[PDB]
Order: sequence, then C-alpha cells, then structure tokens
Amino acid sequence: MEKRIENLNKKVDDGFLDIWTYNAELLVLLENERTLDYHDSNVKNLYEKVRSQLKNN
Amino acid sequence: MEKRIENLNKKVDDGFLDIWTYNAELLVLLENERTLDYHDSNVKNLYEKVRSQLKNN
Amino acid sequence: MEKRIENLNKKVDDGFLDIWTYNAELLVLLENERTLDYHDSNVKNLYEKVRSQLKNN
Repeated sequence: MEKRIENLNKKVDDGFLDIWTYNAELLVLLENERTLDYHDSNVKNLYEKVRSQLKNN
Repeated sequence: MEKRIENLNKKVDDGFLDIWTYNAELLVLLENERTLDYHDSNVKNLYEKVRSQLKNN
Repeated sequence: MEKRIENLNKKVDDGFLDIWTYNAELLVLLENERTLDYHDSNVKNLYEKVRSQLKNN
C-alpha cells in the first residue's frame, strides 16, 4: 500500500534540495561575473541563506 | 502523537516563504546594480510575482 | 470531507511550478542582458535544470 505522507515528505525535501542547489549555482555564476560583489554584506547575506538551506536538507 | 499532515503543511509554507524571500532579496540587489532595469515590463512582471507570493504566504 | 493529502500534494506541485517558472523568467532576462553568457557550459547547466524541472511538473 502507498505510503502517501512519507512519499510527499520525500518529494518536498528533494524539491527543496533542487531549488536551493539551483540558487547556489546561479549565485556563484553572478559572483564570478562580479555582477554582485562578494565584499557587500547584502550579497554575503544571500550566500549565508543558500548555505544554511543546503546544510539543513 | 505526531500531527504528520499539519507538520508537513507547515514545512511547505515555511519553505516557500524562505524561497520567495530569497527571490525578493536577489531581485532587489540586481535592480540596485541596474543589471535589470526596473523600467522594463518583463522586470516589473518578476517583481509582481515575488510580491504576490510573499503577500499570499 | 477535506482531502488533506491530495490538497497538500496539489499545493506542492503548484508551488514548485511557480518557483521554476520564476527561475526560467529571471534566467532569460539575465541571458538577454548578457549578464550570463549562453555559450558558457555552467550557464547551459542552469538552463537544463530549469527546463528539466518545468517539463517534469
């Protein structure tokens, strides 16, 4: 019998991982082009959010 | 006893809030650098999506 | 009676669609400004992730 709640929890975790992994990859490309300055506290704040989310997943 | 569906609903809402809050913060940094022009209707359309999602959460 | 698991599954699918649609729209604006180079394999990798996610939803 289908474990509906376990499967939906796994779908949410996996989906959140894919979303935060994409956010990390875009942010590293924007920092490499220098679009955003890694020295700026507002940019550091973005980086810390993505990092926090990936370690949590 | 664990309220599994209530807890998974709270996890989804909280996760969506964190994702849309990040989208808003990146978009304001890209508009401040003028990478995207706030005058452009396609950029306004992004802004309205993030705004709609944050008010809904 | 409320179909709680069916409704939470629909909320997750719809939310993921809105998140990946936003990612696609931002990436096309950043490629149009040439912030990111569509010729770069790392940028192609972003594009393929968003594309994969939208076709799956």
